[PDB]
Amino acid sequence: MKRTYQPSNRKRLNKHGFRSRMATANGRRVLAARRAKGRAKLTVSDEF
Amino acid sequence: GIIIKPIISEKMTAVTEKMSERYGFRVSPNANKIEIKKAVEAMYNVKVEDVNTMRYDGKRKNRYTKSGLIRGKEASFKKAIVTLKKGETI
Amino acid sequence: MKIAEIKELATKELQERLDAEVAAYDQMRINHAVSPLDSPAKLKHQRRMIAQMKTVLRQRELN
Amino acid sequence: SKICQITGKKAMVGNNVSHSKRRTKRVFDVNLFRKKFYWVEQDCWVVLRISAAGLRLINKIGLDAAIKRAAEKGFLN
Amino acid sequence: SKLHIKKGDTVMVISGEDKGHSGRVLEVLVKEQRAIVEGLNMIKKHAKPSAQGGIISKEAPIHISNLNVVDPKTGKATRIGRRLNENGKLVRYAKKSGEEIK
RNA sequence: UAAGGGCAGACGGUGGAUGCCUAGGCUCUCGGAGGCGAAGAAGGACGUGAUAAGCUGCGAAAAGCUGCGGGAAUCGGCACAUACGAAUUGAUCCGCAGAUAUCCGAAUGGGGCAACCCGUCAGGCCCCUGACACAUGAAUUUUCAUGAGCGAACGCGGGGAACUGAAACAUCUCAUUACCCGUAGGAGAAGAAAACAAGUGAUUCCCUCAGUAGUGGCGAGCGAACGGGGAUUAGCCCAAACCGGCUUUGAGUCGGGGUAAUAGCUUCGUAGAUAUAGGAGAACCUACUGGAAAGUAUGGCCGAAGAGCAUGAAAGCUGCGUAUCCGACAUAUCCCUGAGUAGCGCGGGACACGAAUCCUGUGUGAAUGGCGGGGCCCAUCCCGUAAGGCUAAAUACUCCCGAGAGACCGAUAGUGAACCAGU
RNA sequence: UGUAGGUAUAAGUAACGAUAAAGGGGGCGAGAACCCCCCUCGCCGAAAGACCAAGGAUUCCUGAUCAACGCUAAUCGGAUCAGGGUUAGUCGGGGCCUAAGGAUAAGCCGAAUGGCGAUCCGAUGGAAGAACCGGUUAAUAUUCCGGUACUGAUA
RNA sequence: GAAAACCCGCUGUUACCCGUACCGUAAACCGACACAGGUGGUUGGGUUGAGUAUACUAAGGCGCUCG
Ligand SMILES: [K+]
Ligand SMILES: [K+]
Ligand SMILES: [K+]
Ligand SMILES: [K+]
Ligand SMILES: [K+]
Ligand SMILES: [K+]
Ligand SMILES: [K+]
Ligand SMILES: [K+]
Ligand SMILES: [K+]
Ligand SMILES: [Mg+2]
Ligand SMILES: [Mg+2]
Ligand SMILES: [Mg+2]
Ligand SMILES: [Mg+2]
Ligand SMILES: [Mg+2]
Ligand SMILES: [Mg+2]
Ligand SMILES: [Mg+2]
Ligand SMILES: [Mg+2]
Ligand SMILES: [Mg+2]
Ligand SMILES: [Mg+2]
Ligand SMILES: [Mg+2]
Ligand SMILES: [Mg+2]
Ligand SMILES: [Mg+2]
Ligand SMILES: [Mg+2]
Ligand SMILES: [Mg+2]
Ligand SMILES: [Mg+2]
Ligand SMILES: [Mg+2]
Ligand SMILES: [Mg+2]
Ligand SMILES: [Mg+2]
Ligand SMILES: [Mg+2]
Ligand SMILES: [Mg+2]
Ligand SMILES: [Mg+2]
Ligand SMILES: [Mg+2]
Ligand SMILES: [Mg+2]
Ligand SMILES: [Mg+2]
Ligand SMILES: [Mg+2]
Ligand SMILES: [Mg+2]
Ligand SMILES: [Mg+2]
Ligand code: NA
Ligand code: NA
Ligand code: NA
Ligand code: NA
Repeated sequence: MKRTYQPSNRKRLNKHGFRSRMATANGRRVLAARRAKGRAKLTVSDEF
Repeated sequence: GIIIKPIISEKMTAVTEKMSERYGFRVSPNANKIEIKKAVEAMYNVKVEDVNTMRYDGKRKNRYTKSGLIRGKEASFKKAIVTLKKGETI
Repeated sequence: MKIAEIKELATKELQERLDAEVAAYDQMRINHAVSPLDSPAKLKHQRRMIAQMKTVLRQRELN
Repeated sequence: SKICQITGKKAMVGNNVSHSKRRTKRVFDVNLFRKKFYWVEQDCWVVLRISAAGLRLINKIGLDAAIKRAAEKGFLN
Repeated sequence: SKLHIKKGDTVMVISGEDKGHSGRVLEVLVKEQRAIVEGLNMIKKHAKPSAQGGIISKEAPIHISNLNVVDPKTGKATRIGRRLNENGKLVRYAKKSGEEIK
């Protein structure tokens, strides 16, 4: 049975990466909210 | 000072007992072969023939405190196997 | 060497001593890893002295 | 950013009001168009996006004076 | 804050199990405000064999508020103040006799 | 006979309640300050230690470098450590001023999957390196300053719901709220009568007027102003007539800076202080109990000091302190009179007001004592002088810094977080 | 059918995850059905053998340990701690080129935030210059060593 | 029944960067599990057969972590 999560690093960074968040105004809104909450990880670019 | 420390180990001892013109250094991860070569010439006054390099990432480790557990990492480094000209040692 | 002695240099012998001390510190750093030194505080001393020399050279160049 | 370059008029927000006093949001739009004008003072042709009220002001006080007044009022740019 | 005792001074224990005993200050632990007085507050420490082990007798620190500087006139464990007698330099003097402590 | 079981007591186990405790919260008061950033921010990555770094600090000069002032014996940050060194020739530590400050990020040489890849031109080394420059938009004249991004609340502006209430619901309400977006300052906005009124005299804020006048499927609801009492108190500057100079254009029309002067009535002919380190700073013995006195009992002493915290139990006289007095090498702070105007028609909006006042999408359109207002419209009367602008104070708020407080909490409480917590 | 923590009951019960299968002799050990060596047996064999990529990220090798983890025990382990280990001019990728699509220039549209719009970016495609036989580790090999070569710049 | 780059006629000194361990029809990936599932491409000996079907079996790997 195929499950919902099928990993792909290129797709992950294209969809949720730091540059894609910075591209639009609402992505920068998301980044500002996460910084205000104080999250240790800001985007999926942080994980390794 | 890109060179950090020499490599003392069984593999290095075996290769030096075999060839005797080969020496292993641990250097900064961003130093390429030309600068590793110039640096060893400066630090030891020898002529260098060839350089082989490989990048190592740090080992992941488990720091143990009184309450629980923390996840940490060691620093990354670069290995540099150095071949001197036939006739010289370190 | 001390702060007063370093400040009592001539900005050319000081530079020559700067490169000499840098090379010496690299040699001691390489040697201490192979053989653990009896008094490793010489490394801290040499590092601080290099920082002091660069500070004095920057002071002389800027003013 | 469709604004009359001579008068500064822009679209207004108001209501459609039915007979039963139902109120629905609406826009009152400017009677805006692009027109080519002969500027006599510089002997040139200039295309202006203006309203009919701006055209009335131009026909009243001349095109050069209207352009200068609009520039001093900040409408022209 | 500067302390009322220092290493190399002779002090007297004014409170505790060693009340009324004088000794020499060996080390001062400024962070926890305790000092080691020679020969006083002995403890028996059990040590495993390492660099034969055994039962070592040693000195345990005393809180500095339980120590007073000995008067160099009668040894009565006075209080001290500070003044500028020595050419204007701040020095410690005893309050019971007025003599400086050197 | 008790295989087992029931009840009680004693003693255990498990579990972590309760009591006692805590600087970790909560709510405020007073005084400051109200931004950081292209000289590269907020926030991150990667490094950096004698011994791996999880935090902290710092940046290839990397738990750190220099000078001046303070100060006097230990110090080399923390997660229960040893070594090895530094230091009275004055370390460590504190105040002020400096040096260095990798990579990403508005990111700005071009790209990019953030912390990476690839370049050009001038030099210097020597295929490879370290050090320069190389973005874009607006004033501006290619030299120059300014801007971009982030960030608590408070301000102003552009858009703008619905659940709900009306015991259904559509006018109405919720509400010019939530939310989205743009943009300032230490405050902002407003402000000097084409005003209220039936004498007062610019704005703003507080108490009243008053749940009144009004408004409203006259339902649910909404809801002033005048006047009075206070806080604070402040008024000015242009355009034109007019007088000169210059350029341009066809004696004369413009456009420039200068003078002249703007109205309920005119005009023209401060350094000492404070702050950011510091210095001094009174006065206790004996006995008892106790593991240990600060407790008890005697007996003394200080008090411009009987706040507090620590010390082997509860201390005015043990320590740090407290009352009081003293102290800074720098560095900061203190004739003319506003025209697509007034007014008007159509459709809408804001005003307490669901059609007098004010605003305008659309179409029109004057006057130069005139004009406007006093709740439909006319006349008399009264008040004012639109179509130009600026302006402190009294008012709103707290990310932050300093000093304090509580008939506020005490670890399932109090912040989600007293600890490894936005983990 | 309230919330957190702790502890019960059902109960020493269900179950211990493909019916491909095991027996014996030695070793080490305090302790062995299960660990190591040998003999015999059985299962797969267009695989349940051998490789490339995605994805994972030290699980790889060695020495200590058997607390927790492993559906039993364990002297064993993909478990804990420490040490070690990945070597390229020729392999793969990237540096070069463009597709879908994306971001933009000149311009266009639009309360704001913004939406469009041909050069640039963008592989899953095109171009890539260029070998090998033998040895060799506990763990790497077309990468290290010895022989035979090739290919591109530069003086 | 792509495009563009590109390609045609118009004797020394050298050789830079990243990956390379290990799993990978799986106990190491996606399924909370040492889970009877899912996961693109290559190779895949002998006898039998039309066959890469089927049965047996080399090389190699296993007997599926309670008896
Ligand atoms: K080589
Ligand atoms: K390599
Ligand atoms: K203002
Ligand atoms: K005192
Ligand atoms: K005491
Ligand atoms: K006291
Ligand atoms: K129920
Ligand atoms: K072993
Ligand atoms: K297989
Ligand atoms: Mg491990
Ligand atoms: Mg009990
Ligand atoms: Mg430097
Ligand atoms: Mg000093
Ligand atoms: Mg760029
Ligand atoms: Mg209703
Ligand atoms: Mg007694
Ligand atoms: Mg007690
Ligand atoms: Mg809590
Ligand atoms: Mg039930
Ligand atoms: Mg049963
Ligand atoms: Mg089951
Ligand atoms: Mg069963
Ligand atoms: Mg991978
Ligand atoms: Mg293994
Ligand atoms: Mg077990
Ligand atoms: Mg292991
Ligand atoms: Mg291209
Ligand atoms: Mg490809
Ligand atoms: Mg292998
Ligand atoms: Mg091209
Ligand atoms: Mg391999
Ligand atoms: Mg494999
Ligand atoms: Mg499986
Ligand atoms: Mg299994
Ligand atoms: Mg095939
Ligand atoms: Mg076959
Ligand atoms: Mg078959
Ligand atoms: Na019984
Ligand atoms: Na750049
Ligand atoms: Na003092
Ligand atoms: Na594979």
